[PDB]
Amino acid sequence: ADCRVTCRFHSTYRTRSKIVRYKRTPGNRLTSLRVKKLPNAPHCAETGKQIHGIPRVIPQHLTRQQRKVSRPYGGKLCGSALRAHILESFLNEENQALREIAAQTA
Amino acid sequence: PIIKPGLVCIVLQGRHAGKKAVIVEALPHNERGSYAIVAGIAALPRRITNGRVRSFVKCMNVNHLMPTSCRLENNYKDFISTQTVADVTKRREIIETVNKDFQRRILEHRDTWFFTKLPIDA
Amino acid sequence: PNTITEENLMKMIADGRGKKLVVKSCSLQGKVKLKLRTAKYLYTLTVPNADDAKSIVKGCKDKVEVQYV
Amino acid sequence: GRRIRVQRKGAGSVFRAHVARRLGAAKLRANDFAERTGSVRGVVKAILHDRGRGAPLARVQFPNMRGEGRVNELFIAPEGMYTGQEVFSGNKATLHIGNILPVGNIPEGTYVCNVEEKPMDRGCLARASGTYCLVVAHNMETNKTRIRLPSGQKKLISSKARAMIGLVAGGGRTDKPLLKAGNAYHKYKAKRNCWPVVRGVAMNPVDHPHGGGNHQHIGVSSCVPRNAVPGQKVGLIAARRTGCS
Amino acid sequence: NVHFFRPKTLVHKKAPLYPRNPIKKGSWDDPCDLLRYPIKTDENTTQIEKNNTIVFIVDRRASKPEIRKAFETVFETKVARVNTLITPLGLKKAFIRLAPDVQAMDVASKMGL
Amino acid sequence: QRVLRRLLSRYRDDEKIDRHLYETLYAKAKGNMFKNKRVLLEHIVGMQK
Amino acid sequence: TKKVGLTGKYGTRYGRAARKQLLKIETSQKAKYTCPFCAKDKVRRTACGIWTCRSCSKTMAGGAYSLHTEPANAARATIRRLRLAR
RNA sequence: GUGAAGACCGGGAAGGGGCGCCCGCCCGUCGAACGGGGAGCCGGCGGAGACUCCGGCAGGCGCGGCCCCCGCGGAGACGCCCGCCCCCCGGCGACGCGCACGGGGACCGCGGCGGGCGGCGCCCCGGCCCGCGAACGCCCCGCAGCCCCCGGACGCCUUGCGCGGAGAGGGGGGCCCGGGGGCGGACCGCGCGUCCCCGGCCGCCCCUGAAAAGCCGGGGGGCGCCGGCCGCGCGCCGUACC
Repeated sequence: ADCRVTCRFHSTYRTRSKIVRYKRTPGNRLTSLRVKKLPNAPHCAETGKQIHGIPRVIPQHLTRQQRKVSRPYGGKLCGSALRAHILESFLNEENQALREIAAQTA
Repeated sequence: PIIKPGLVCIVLQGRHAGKKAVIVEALPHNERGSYAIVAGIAALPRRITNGRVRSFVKCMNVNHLMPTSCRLENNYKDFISTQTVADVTKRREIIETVNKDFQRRILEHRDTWFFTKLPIDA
Repeated sequence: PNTITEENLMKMIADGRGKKLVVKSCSLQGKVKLKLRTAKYLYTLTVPNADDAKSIVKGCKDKVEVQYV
Repeated sequence: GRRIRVQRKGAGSVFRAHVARRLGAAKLRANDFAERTGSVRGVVKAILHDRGRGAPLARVQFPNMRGEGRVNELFIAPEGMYTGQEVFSGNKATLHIGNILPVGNIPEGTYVCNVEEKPMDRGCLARASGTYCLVVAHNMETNKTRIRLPSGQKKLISSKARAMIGLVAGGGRTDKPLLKAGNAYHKYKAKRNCWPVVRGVAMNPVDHPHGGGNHQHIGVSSCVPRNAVPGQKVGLIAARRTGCS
Repeated sequence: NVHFFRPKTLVHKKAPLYPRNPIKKGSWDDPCDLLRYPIKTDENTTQIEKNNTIVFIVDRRASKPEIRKAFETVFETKVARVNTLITPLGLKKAFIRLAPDVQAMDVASKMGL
Repeated sequence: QRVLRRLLSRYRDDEKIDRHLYETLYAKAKGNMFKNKRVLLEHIVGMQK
Repeated sequence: TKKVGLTGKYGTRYGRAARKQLLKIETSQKAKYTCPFCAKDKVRRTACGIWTCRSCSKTMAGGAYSLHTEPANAARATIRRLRLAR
């Protein structure tokens, strides 16, 4: 009939942390259950996009395998950024090799 | 026609990204597109020392590799094959043969570029 | 408060680690709720028929204190 | 006998800059042996907004010449700087927008921004939106250069002073009418407590020199001498002339 | 580095020529002095009967490990948990739950409670 | 709009209408030409004939 | 719908001069410009001087109400000629 | 540093940490019982107390014992039984407002059935009340979004849009999703709304909407960890009532 719910926190001030979802308990009473802020997943250093593969849970409670991605530069970068960094390093070395080294020969 | 057996390429996608790799076979272009069997270096010999070279054999998509000028003449067609590597088991022995063949080449101061690491810097 | 998947896993916990108090429960009515308590969690195996449940309890012996409700 | 608002403003209570959430102090990269000898290189990582500045700032990463890391600098963005641009800096820098070159090295007629008045000052002139300076003349006997300041005054500065090629981005910002008093409240909340502005004529004799009579008049000439003491230097100061023309 | 830093001098141990505190004496952490008086209420008779808990007024400066160690030392009986409140009237009051093996009514009887 | 777009997509998926007819009809649905599902369906019968 | 196209928000307020000036500047501020880098008309303004391509994904410094400005177009052109000379 | 002082002002100062040996300019164990933060739920019990007691059921963080001991799979996106320090490079913490639009939860409502009532001069299968399922562990699903592979286009789509030779459509996949379902912990259907949270947008600014502890990746170096299991521990203060 009435479902007031009162408050489950030290202070009533409803900040982003103090938000509560409501469920019915096994004893037929309404329970404020705190809904915590979902932290974001790691985001790529370049690009700024979310890195794929890591769940949005704090990395403290995410084991080691679930907080990692199997690639070189797996968590710092996404694949496309790494594919571009690799190519720059190969292409740039070869630019000195086919320009400055080719100039030494010619 | 750049893709050729005997061609060093840099893996640009995958767990083996940024690693050099030599093509043992250029696969028939199929519905899956163009793949190639590449035998490369997963972990370089070792650090400064005063030990061994891990290797990978896999059918990578040619569109995930960068053709480089570097050469290499590893026969490999004798053991590495489409039926081999695809077969689970037997392939581990071919990785072990390639590991040794590479360690031999480092110890004779051979193929320095293939056995050197590309310096990706973030 | 998980479910012990398959009786062998329920048995490997019996000898290797702790089975503390088991509660063989008859209810669904008649399906047997075998609630093994280990220090970390309470694991439940529901057997569809009682004869199997007595055989599962008979598989265990003096290793685990057994209660019935 | 009340201290006037200009007198109160110097104390800084309630009248200091609203510096919160400001990105930092924008300046050129400090001069180092690498710049004096040749050119360093920085990628542009972010073009951002500073709270009171009407011009974008820029985050450019530079190799740490002293050690092993990457040093990030805050640069007034010249118009045309794009993310991923190569900003070179130094005495061997090429003439492209964003590059920092010593002023002597810059050919004449080049619009320049964030110019140093004295060498090694990391930027002092030409920093506001759209504003620029111009290379005018190089005296290779005095090693000095004439720069046309944004006000049109011309200043001899050492040829070893550094400036960024280009003109500050944000051009044409003041063209738009503020239109609303709220549009202006937002402009000044980001800057300082300088608004709303009350006229002395409205005020009482104790609050202001223009003060208060029966008919809201200034009562004496607005023009005040250059040596008028603190509370009296209110109005037009040392006016060479007055009036529209 | 380019920084001149103070250069690693010896740093000695304090060696007082006379003892600053000669006789070592004092404190309030006597096991018998931390425990003050057990509180007799009808409400608390039920607590030793069902919750195996004896409630004691203790010294305000006593941490819960101290209340446990001294109950164990003075009454010679194990303790499972101590829950402590400083009372509105200023005195700490510890609810001490004797271990499941120990029976509180026996300890209360020996206490005289 | 959802009712009209669903019917039009279903017809394009079923290949009853061609890719260009779907887009011409899709655009006229945004333009208010069809008052209801029946009006769109009749228009399609004349359009297909 | 007629003379005051985007300045209808203001209503009968602020006077004709301000509304006419706003109509030129506000149309320019809200416009879509071509990315120099990706050559697609998806550059839009995030803040005064900050213009971001929504396809190229590149942020470029620009005029407060236009990606490029008349003084700046002159400056790039003078710089190229002077750079070609030196 | 300065002032007769009381006192006021302040980087230019031989300002620390490891380890018995290198590294290192230079402050905040100040400031928030509304911000950040490692982790709590249900059922009961008292004259006065409960996220606090008690019973269950979990979770976090350390510490000791005991065992084990170093990478694989995928074409890729990534998937899996998971290593540490030092220096760098990052990430999370970490964030504006608004119209809409969708998706969840709680509430509400309407039916059926099952259990109780009340009224009744007439009618009444038409009135009232009750029918409960938490944190948490798994396994599966989850729009939009973001990525992969094939391949090479006048198409694909929203309420509004938007998108595509810098790769659309199509066909197959990956990832994230404060969520739902199943099984544990332990009455069934259907609906329009209300509130709250969220999602992808789109709009807006001469306004661009905190930080740091703490935690964690990655590169390079140096080292070898790590896991599993079983015990144990968790101190200090606030807690009545208005």
